[PDB]
Amino acid sequence: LSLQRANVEILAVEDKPSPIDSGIGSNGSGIVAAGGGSGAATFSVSQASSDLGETFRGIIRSQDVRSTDRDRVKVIECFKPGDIVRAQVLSLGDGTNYYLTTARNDLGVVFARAANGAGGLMYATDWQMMTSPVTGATEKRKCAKPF
Amino acid sequence: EWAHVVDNFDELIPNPARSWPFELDTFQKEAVYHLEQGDSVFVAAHTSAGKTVVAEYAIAMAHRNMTKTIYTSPIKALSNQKFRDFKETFDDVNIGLITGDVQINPDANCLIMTTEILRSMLYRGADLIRDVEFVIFDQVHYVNDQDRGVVWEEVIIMLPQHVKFILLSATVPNTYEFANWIGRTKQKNIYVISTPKRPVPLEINIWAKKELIPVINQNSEFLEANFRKHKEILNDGPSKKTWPEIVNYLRKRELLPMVVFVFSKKRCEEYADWLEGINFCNNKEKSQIHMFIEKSITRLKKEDRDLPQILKTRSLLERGIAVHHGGLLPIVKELIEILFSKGFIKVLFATETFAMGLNLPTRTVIFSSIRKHDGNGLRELTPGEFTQMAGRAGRRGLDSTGTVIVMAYNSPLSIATFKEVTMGVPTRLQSQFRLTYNMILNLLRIEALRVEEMIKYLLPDYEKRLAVLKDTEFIDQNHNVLLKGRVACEINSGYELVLTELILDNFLGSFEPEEIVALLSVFVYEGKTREEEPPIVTPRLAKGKQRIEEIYKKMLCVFNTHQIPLTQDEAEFLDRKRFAMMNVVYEWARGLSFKEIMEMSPEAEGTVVRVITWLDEICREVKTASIIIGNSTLHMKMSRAQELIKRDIVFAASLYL
Amino acid sequence: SQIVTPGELVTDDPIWMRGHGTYFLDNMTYSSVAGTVSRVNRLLSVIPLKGRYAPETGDHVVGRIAEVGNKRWKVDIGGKQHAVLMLGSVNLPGGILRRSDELQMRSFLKEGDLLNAEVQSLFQDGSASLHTRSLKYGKLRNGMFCQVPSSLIVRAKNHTHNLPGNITVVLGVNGYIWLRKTSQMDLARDSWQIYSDENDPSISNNIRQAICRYANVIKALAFCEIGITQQRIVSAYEASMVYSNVGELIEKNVMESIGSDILTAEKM
Amino acid sequence: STFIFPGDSFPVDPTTPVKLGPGIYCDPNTQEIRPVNTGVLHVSVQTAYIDYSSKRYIPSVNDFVIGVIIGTFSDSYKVSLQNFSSSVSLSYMAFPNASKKNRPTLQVGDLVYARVCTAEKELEAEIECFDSTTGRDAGFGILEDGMIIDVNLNFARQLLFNNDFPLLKVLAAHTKFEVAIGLNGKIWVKCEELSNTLACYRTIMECCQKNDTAAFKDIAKRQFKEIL
Ligand SMILES: Nc1ncnc2c1ncn2[C@@H]1O[C@H](COP(=O)(O)OP(=O)(O)OP(=O)(O)O)[C@@H](O)[C@H]1O
Repeated sequence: LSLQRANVEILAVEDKPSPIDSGIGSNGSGIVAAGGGSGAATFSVSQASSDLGETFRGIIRSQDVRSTDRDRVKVIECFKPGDIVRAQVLSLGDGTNYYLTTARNDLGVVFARAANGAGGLMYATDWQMMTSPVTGATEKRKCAKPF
Repeated sequence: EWAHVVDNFDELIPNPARSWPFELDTFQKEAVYHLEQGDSVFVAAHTSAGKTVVAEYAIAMAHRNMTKTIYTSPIKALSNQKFRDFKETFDDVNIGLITGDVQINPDANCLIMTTEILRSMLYRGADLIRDVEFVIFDQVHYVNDQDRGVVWEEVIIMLPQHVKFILLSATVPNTYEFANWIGRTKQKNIYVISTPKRPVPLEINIWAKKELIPVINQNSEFLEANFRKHKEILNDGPSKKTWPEIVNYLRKRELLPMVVFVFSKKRCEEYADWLEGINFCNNKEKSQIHMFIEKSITRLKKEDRDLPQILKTRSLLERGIAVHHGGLLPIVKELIEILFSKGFIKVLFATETFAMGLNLPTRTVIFSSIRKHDGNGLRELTPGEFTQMAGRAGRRGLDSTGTVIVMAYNSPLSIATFKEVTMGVPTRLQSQFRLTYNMILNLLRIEALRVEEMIKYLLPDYEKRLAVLKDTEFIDQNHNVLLKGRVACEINSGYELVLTELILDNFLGSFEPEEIVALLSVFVYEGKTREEEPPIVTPRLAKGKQRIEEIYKKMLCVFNTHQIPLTQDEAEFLDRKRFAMMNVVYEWARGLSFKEIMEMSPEAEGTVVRVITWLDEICREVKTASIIIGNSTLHMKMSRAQELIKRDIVFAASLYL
Repeated sequence: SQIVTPGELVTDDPIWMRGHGTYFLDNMTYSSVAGTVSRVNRLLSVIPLKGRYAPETGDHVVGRIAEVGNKRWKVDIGGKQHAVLMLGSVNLPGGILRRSDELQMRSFLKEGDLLNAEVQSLFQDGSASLHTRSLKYGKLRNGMFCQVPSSLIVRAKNHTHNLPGNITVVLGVNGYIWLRKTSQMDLARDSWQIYSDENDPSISNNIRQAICRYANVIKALAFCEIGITQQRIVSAYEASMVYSNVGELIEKNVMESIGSDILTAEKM
Repeated sequence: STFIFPGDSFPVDPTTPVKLGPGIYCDPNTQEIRPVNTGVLHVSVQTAYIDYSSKRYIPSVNDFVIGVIIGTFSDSYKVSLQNFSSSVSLSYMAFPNASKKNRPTLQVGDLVYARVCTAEKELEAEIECFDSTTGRDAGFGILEDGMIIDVNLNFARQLLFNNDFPLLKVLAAHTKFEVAIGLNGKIWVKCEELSNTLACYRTIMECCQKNDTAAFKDIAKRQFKEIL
C-alpha cells in the first residue's frame, strides 16, 4: 500500500486457479516466498518465460477504488495487506502490471483477518465495516456485497 | 448553437437553491430561471447592480447536485478578495484557492483560480474536470488585451462538452459577438441578459470658492445655467488650506466617506500631510485599529516592523486617513484595503489602480484634475477612465445617490473639454503590435512558415530589422540562426541584443555575485526619479557603468544607421538615471537590515521589493545562456546571486488568507 | 581552420572566455576533442569532427516509437538519448476529457510506428521534447524508409518536396528519410483516420518503380559523400535513366559515376 | 526494577488497566499480555515497558532524528536514517513558511534534523522539519559542515533525555561547540577549529565504547592533551 495506489497479485481468473502449481514446498521448510529460495538465483532467463510460482501483477489506483468522490479516498481505510479482493480489468497496462478497478457494488474485499493478518477471520457487517466475532472489534474496509 | 437576446416565477421555481432577504430584479430572476433549465447565461448589467447573486445561486445549485464549480478572474488581485468573501458567505461549502503563489484545499468542491492555472490544468488533463458542472468568468470586459486574450480563447476552446458557462461583465459595445462565438464554438444555447439603467443614480458637481454647484442631475442632462454661474463666480493647483476647506463642508452634510483620486504617488502623501488636526476616532476606534494593526503585522520579523512606512501608516490610520499607491508593501496595502472594507477610514487618497477591480465602493468621489501624464506628455482623461472612476460612488441600499465632485483651483475650466470627457461614447482600446527582435529570431527557427505572408494578415519595418541582425552576426546571409542568435532567443524581458553582446564580451567574469546583480539592475529600474545619485559607489562598479554605456552607445549607432524608428524607452535610456539603485541592491545582497537600507535609498519600500522581484527573472535567463555557450563558471556565479537576494519579507503571507 | 587534438594547448592569453570542447587551468586553455578552433567575439571553443545528431528547437525530425509509458511516449530519433512526446502534445480525434484515453494510448501509437514531429524545447541535458500539434505532422504511411548520416543533410528552410513521378520526400534533419506517394495535402502545399495503419488501396506499379529508383539514387549520393538536396536528387534521378533496370544502380562503379557526373555538372 | 525474559510471567494484576510500552506484546489470538524482550522491566494511568539493548532503529512518532538526502522527487525528498534500512519521505511543504514559490534548496548528500510525524504500520514513515504539535522551530533544518558519530540507541537516549549524564558538561569545560542529538543513533558536532572537532569525535567514540560514566573526565583530558 501507498498513498496513491495498491499493489496486488492475481490468484484466479474467472474461478480457475492461475497458475495451476503455486510452488508450495519447493523451497523447503518454514514460510518462504516463491522467489525467496536457492533456485531463484539459478533460473535460466533465456530458456523459459518465468520461474516456478510467478503470477500476474496488477495495480489499483486510488481514483479507481470507487466511482464517486474519487479525490478524497484513503487507501488504508479501504484495503490492508493480505486481503482477498475481487476486481475487474480495465487495461493491459505495461509488461509488468495490469490496471484494475473495484468501482461497483459487487467488487471489493471478500476475505480479511483482524490485527493485520495475525488474528482470526472477520465477517462483513455494512458497506464499510467488518466485525471480529471473538471480540466485538470493528475495522473499516470497502466490503464487496455478499449474497 | 445560437445566442438568444432576452429583454409565474414563484410556481416556476417552488424550491429555490438559495434565498435572499430582498426582492430580486427582473434580470436576476431571468438568470435564475434559465440556470434552472440547464442553459448557459450571459449577463451584461451596470455596475453595483448585483451580478454576484447569479454566481452564489450557481454555487448553491452545484452543492445541491453534488457537483463542482470553478471561478476565474483575469486579475490575481481579485482572487484573494473573492476567496475571502465566499469563505465568509458560505458555511456548508468548502472553498479552495489555486494561484501561482498558494494552493489551499485542492480537493474542495468550490475552486477559485486564475485563467492560466486552468489552462495548465486542461493541458495536463486533470481528473477533477469530469465532475465540473459550472465555470464562471467574472470581469469579461477586462480580457480584451493581447496577453489576456489568447489564454481566454484557448481555455474556451479546450473545455469539454459537459460544462456549462456563466459570464459576467459590464456594458460594452462588443457583447453579442462574444456570446455568439461561444455558442457557435461549443454549440450551446446561451441567453444574453442586460439591465436598463443603474439601480443607484449618479450626479456630477463642480466645486469653486467654498460651495458646490450641481451641473448634471441624475438623468444625465447637462445644466447650462449652473455652468454659466460657475464661470461668473470665478471672476492652478491646490493650496495648503484647500483640503481642510473640503473635509469640513462634506463632514457636516453627512456625506463623509470620501475617495480622492490624485495621479501622482508623491502628491498623495503631501495632500495627506497637509491635513493636520483632523480626527474621526474618538476613544475606542483608535484602540481597535491599533489592535488590528498589531495582530496583523505579527507575521513579519521583529526588526522589519520598524520601517518608516509602517510607522507613518500606523500614525495616519489612527485618525481615519490613509493613502493607496504602488509604492507601499503588499502587506500595508492589503491592511489598508481590509480596514477600508470595515468602515474605519473616512478620507482616502488613492491612485488609478484603486478603481480597477478592488470591489470597495464609497459614497463620495472627488477628482483632483481631469488630466494625467501617461508616459509621453500630459493628456485629458478619456471618457472610459472617468466612467470607471466615477462609477465607484454609489453603494446599493445604503445610498440614495452617487455624488461626484470636480475641483476648480482658482481658474475656470473649459466647457467643451468637460462635455467631451463626461459625455461621449467610449471606444475600445487597440494595440500597435510592436515587433521585437526576440520574436523575429524565434520565427526564423520554425521550419517552413513563410514569414512575410503572415505579417500581412509592418512589412517595410521587417526588412530593416533583418539587416541589423545580419550586420552584428546574429544570422548569416541565408538567415540561419547562429550561436549568438540562439542566446538572444532565450532573453525575453527587455533588451536581447545589448545583453547578448555583454555576455559574449567576457563581461561579468571579473565581478563577484553581489556585484553582478548590482550592475544588472539598470535593465530593471527605469530611473524615473530626479534625485541625486550616490556620489560615491566603489572604485569598481564604476568601470562597469562605463562599459555598459559604451556598449549601449555602440548598439544605438547601428540602429540609427539603418534608420529604425525608436521607442521612447530606448531613445531616452542614458538620459534617465537608471543606475541609481546599484547601492540599494549591493547592500541588500551583502546582508544589511532593511531599516538601514531605507535611510539612504531613493525609492520607497514598495519600489525596492519590486526591483528585487524583477531581478529573479534576469538571473534565470543568464543561467540559461550559460548552458547554451558552455561556460560553467558563469553558471555557478548566477546560482549564488539568486540565493543572496532572497529574504523573508518578500514571501510574507497574504492577510486575506 | 586549425586542427587540434586532445590535450593540446590552444592559447595562454587570459582574455578569452571558454566554451564547449575545452578545459583550462589558470590562464592555459586546452582541447578535449579532435576538431577545429572557433572564435565568436571573446568566446573560444572547439568543434568536434565527428559526433551524433544534437537536437535543436524548431527541428523537423523523423522517429520511431520505442516505449509506451505513463501519459507519454519514448521516440528514437538517432541521438544520444530518446526524445519525449507527452500525451498533451498530440491531437486526439475525440477529445481529452470526456465523461480513458490514458490507459488506451496504444490505440493511437504503439511500438514500432514511424511519425513526423517537431522539436518543441530541450531539457537540461540536451534531450528533446516533441509535439505533433499541426496537420502536417503525424503517422507516416504509403511508402518506404531509408537512412543516411545526418551530417549530409544540407540545412534549408523547407524539408518536404514534390518530385517528378508523383513522389514526395520527407528529409529529416536527424538523417531519417521517408519516400511516399504524393497526396492531396502535398499538392495543396505548393479526423479519426490520422492514426490508421492502412495504406492506400490504389498504389500502382509505376509509383513503386519510381520509389525504388529514388531510394537507389539517394544511396548512391550518400556513397560518394555528397550533401543531399532536392535539386541534386532530381538531377541524379534524371541522369540514371540510361540504365533501364533499376537493379544495376547498386554496383559501386555506377554509383561513383553518378556522383562524379553530378559534381562535374555542378562545377561547370 | 526486575530482570525479565521472553515467556516469563507478567507481574501485573490483570484487573488494573496498564498502558503497554516497548517490549510487551498483546496476543491477537488469546488476548494475553506477555514480554518478548530481555532486559529490565519498569512500572510507573500507569505505564509498563522493558528497557533492552538495541542498535537497529525503528521509526516512532515524536522522535528527533538526523537523516541524509539520497534522492529528490517531484514533490518530496528521499531520506535515509540508517544504512540498509527502508527510506523515509520528507515533504516540500514540511518547512516553516513554505509555499509553492518558497521552495527548499537542499541537495543530494545534505544532513537534516527533523521529527517523525507519521509511522503507520502499512505505509512509509514521514518526517517534518518543524514541530507541528507546538509550532516551535528549535534547531530543525540543515546541518552545515561538522562531523557525524554513530552510537547505540541507549547512549543516544541517555544523552538526549538525562540531564545528569556528565558528558556534555565535561566537553564544555574544554571547548565551545554545537551539538545535535538524534534518537536513530547519530550525533553531530562542530567547533571553530578542526582539531577541537576531532578531539570531540575521539572522546565521544571512546566514551561510547565504555560503560562507566565516572571515567569520562579522564578520557576527555587525555584526548584533548593528545592533539596538543
Ligand atoms: N436585488 C437586490 N436588492 C437589494 N440589494 C441587492 C440586490 N442585489 C444585490 N444587492 C446588494 O448589492 C450589493 C453589492 O452589489 P454587487 O457587488 O453585486 O455589484 P457588482 O455589479 O458586482 O459590481 P462590480 O462592477 O464591481 O462587479 C450586495 O451587497 C447586495 O446586498
